[PDB]
Amino acid sequence: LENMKKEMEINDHQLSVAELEQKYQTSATKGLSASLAAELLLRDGPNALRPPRGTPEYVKFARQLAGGLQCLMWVAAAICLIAFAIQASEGDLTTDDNLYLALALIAVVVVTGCFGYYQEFKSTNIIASFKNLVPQQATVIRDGDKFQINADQLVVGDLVEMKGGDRVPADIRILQAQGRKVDNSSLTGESEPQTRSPECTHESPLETRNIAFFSTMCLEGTAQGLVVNTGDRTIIGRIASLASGVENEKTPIAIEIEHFVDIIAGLAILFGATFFIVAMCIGYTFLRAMVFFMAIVVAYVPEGLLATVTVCLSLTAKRLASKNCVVKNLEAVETLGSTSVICSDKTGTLTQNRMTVSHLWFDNHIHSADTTEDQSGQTFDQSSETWRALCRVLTLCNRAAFKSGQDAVPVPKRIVIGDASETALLKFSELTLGNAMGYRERFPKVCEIPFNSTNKFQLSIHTLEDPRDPRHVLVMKGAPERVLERCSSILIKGQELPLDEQWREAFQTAYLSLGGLGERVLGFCQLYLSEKDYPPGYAFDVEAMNFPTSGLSFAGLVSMIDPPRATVPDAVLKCRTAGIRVIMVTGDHPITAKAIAASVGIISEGSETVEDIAARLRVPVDQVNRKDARACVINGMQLKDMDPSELVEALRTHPEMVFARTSPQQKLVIVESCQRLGAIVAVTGDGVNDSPALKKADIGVAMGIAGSDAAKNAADMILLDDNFASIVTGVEQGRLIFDNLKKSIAYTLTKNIPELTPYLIYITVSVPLPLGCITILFIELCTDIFPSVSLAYEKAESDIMHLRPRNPKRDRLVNEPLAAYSYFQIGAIQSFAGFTDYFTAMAQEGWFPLLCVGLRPQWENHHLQDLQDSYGQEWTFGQRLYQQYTCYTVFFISIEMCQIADVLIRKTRRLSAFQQGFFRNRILVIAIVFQVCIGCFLCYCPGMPNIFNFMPIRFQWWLVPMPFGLLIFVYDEIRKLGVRCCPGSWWDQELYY
Amino acid sequence: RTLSRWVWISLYYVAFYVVMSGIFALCIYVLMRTIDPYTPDYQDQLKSPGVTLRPDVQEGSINCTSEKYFFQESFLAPNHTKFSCKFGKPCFIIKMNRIVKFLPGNSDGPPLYSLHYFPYYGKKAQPHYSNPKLLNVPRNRDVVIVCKILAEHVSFDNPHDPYEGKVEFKLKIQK
Repeated sequence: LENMKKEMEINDHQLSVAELEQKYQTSATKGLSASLAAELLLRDGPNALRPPRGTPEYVKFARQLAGGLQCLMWVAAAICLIAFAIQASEGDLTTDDNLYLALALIAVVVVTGCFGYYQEFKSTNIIASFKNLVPQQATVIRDGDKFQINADQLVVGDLVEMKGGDRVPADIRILQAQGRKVDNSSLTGESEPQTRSPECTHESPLETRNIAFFSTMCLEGTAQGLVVNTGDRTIIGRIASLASGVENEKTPIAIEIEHFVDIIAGLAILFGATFFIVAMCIGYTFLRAMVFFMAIVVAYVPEGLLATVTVCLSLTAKRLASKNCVVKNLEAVETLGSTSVICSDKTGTLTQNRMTVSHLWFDNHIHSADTTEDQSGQTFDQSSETWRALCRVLTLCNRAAFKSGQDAVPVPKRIVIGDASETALLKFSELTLGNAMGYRERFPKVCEIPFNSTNKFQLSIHTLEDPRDPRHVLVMKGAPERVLERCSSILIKGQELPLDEQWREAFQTAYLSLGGLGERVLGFCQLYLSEKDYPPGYAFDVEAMNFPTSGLSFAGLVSMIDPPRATVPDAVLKCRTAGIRVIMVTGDHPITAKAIAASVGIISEGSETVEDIAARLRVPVDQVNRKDARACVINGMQLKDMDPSELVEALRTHPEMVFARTSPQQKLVIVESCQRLGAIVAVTGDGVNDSPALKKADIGVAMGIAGSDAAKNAADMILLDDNFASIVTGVEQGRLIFDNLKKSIAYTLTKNIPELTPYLIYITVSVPLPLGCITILFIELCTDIFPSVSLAYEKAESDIMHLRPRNPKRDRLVNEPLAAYSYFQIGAIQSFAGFTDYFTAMAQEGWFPLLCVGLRPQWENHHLQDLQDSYGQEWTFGQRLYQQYTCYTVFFISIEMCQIADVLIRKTRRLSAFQQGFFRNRILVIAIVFQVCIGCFLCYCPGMPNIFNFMPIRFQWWLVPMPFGLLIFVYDEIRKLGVRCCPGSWWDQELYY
Repeated sequence: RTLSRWVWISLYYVAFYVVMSGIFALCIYVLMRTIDPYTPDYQDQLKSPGVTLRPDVQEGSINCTSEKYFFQESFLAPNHTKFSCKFGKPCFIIKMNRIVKFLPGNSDGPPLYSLHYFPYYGKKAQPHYSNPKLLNVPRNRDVVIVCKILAEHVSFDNPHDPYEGKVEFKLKIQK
């Protein structure tokens, strides 16, 4: 399947022209026969790519319904519904109870469902991004005569002709070309035009001049070439197939949740069967033991949980959007908090993807211009007389012009018409000099000899602006060696000086050096033409050297470089502090890639690749211990050859890696290599060449503006801003929530125990049911909701960036220490709080607790209007029921009172309420007040007696759980203190989340 | 799952649940202190008396007549047991649900309490304290009947405790 696509291509550029036909069954001059073109059409198929096999029906809604969690709620709803159906066996109360519960469950799955399904309904789309560019016709030669045919018709063997402007229809072997240039950015990510000639330039097929690739567009010139490959078979076609057809998989948060549901179920079963068996030994048939087991579901399963996690995830995502960080998926909020390594594309990601100027040599000194977009750097030199003279030639001996109508946009940002080197000079001068146009105007261009291929140099003759001369000035530029050949003198400072052999090499030095920077160099000189020889009028001949070309005054040298985005070197540093490995992966050449690597902080001071050391040592490389090199830079042509085990070692071996000149399949390979290690890898990229890797990465991040549609589709996240620094914020939004979520789990779970125990005691003790099904739903659906959600607001107890990424396998979101804490300790304190209120209401009523035992049959007995309390009085069915209902209400309230404590304690794992300040979280405090207020409402509001069987509570009743609440706050607070004091041992080991 | 260290668990809970079954019981035995032996803190629940019946759906003592309320004194132990007054076509018997210190107030179909007893003193105060027919023409059919009690003190809750101050039963007598 996909695996073959990962391998690099193998070709036929070495083959002779004649040989290629022989293989093809084609005629070079004439082209395939019509008959023969058809055949081959059927044999092979169309010259069309296999439509994006990506279409997940709107039926996908149904995917949010199931999950693992929603299941737990489904099975639970289904168990309720069964129970009901079993309660069909007689005339039952469940019309309010069991059917109501099972419907509530289903409804929480559905709602939660919907909600999820929306926050996600915003994304996807990839094939349609690719299709956004989708051939039309081709001109082919068949039977000696050319015609334009539907592009699908093209087959291997035929003759195709392409000119400047057209898109290469298929993979082609160039047989004939005049002055043709192509754009191969689809392959390389690099736009500058590449020659196409008939002779094979290199071994690599991607490199050779003789091949023109589909998904590429002939920039200029004209060519012809034989179709080697069609449709899926072309180099890019393979890339296409090798993309959308990807299985998205599970997120870590999603995994953590799944892993939660297992534990929870784990308990809900264990207990639920245990209560089948314990009820058996008591006096309960298969009729009754069974109804309990299923009964044991709701108490066990937090109905409110799914909702809370989502609103928590949604709430956090909102903060990030505020951040100019859009998140397509809710699950995406967390993932960032577990990125070990980042594989970053260089151009347009790390860098602005915007050529510029470099340095300068003059005054026998090397100068360094500011390359930055914002031009944050400083001013190298205004002073020098030489500098101006040099500026003059740069502005004057220059064709380029800025496009009209962006005086709005900044100089380095505006589009210029002209070659890159000439634009670089214009921008340079326009920035430090003032308007270029100015200078042009002021020194009108008489005549000039455009940059020839043979001359390797471009000159101009201008009337001098200085009104006292307006004599003629000669300015030229071109290959540095050529400009020197052409000079007698050198403008050092203001004044000319003989060009001795000493300067000849000081120049030769600079030229070498700048040229080592991986910069392109140009030489500059000018000549104040003798006015005797040239009259004001004087006519210049561009055709034949009227005027002097040799013995000119050599002004200076102009180099260039490349830069990144402002934020990026930092953002990189932050990530590294984060203990994240950053790995460059770029299509670009190695000299450039390494330079940027240094610039950004991918490669740190001191680091060294074998070859650097190599070179400082003065020693051959074989000689150099590999292990001495922390850093590595590997060309794609070398990476091709290597095994994936060899890749794994390189990866194991080096802290700072740069893969340069990599193909899209190689980027993919690196990532996979990364993942094999078992690290979580963010790929950040801008280009179509980044697609398979972005699509591979645990999280693909794409640039919003620069980014090609392809990258955007392929990605999980879009940096709308192209603000790399965002990536840092994104990683800091994947750790504060993960923890805050456990707090909300512990909070929600703790109340489960106060809900469970009353039903159990009810069976074991044979006492009147202390809490009802309805009462439970008010806690889970009403009261616990705000407080649970509110936990998301919680802050860091420590500097979170400082700790290492979580080992996904070892540190789970919900762990046994949470259960023990929620269930074993805190929940248990909660339950007694509830039970107490129970006893107080009945006792006050005339039913002392000792009398309570064994009573439920009489109490429940509908027939007995007679039930005698301890005092000796007699209560009807309804009467004592009202009291019981009051109990259900008070128990409900007792939990909310104990939930206040739980809320407080839950706010911090390590820290003391005092340190944190339970106080700052406004959302949480709001939870206590609204929570209470909901309870009071349920109690006080009239009609709530019938609708939810909630009865009014005396003021006294409110207090019962108070000592319980307070003990919880103390008991936890103590414990944490203990945990701070000895980090090493026991409390932390058992209890620490 | 530890090695060795279960002590530091097993001994833990021992004197921590211990501490917690010990505070809880702590809080109960305190509550219990602040209640009368003879009278509950709230009477409100029982507020209107309900009516219940025998059916299923002395001497010592004092001789008495049909009069006003007999006050025994306060509800205190300083006196010994307060003295209580003496007392086909089925026979159903109705009583009024005992409520301490409550003085009831008084000073077609198909075919079909003396004040001297109150106030009831309550069990602890009075142990053997006794609280105070369908001759019908039809036979061999279910008959729905409702018996109720009257007073200014008495109230009925038709929507709720159908018991409250009233009965509802279906008699049948198959001869």
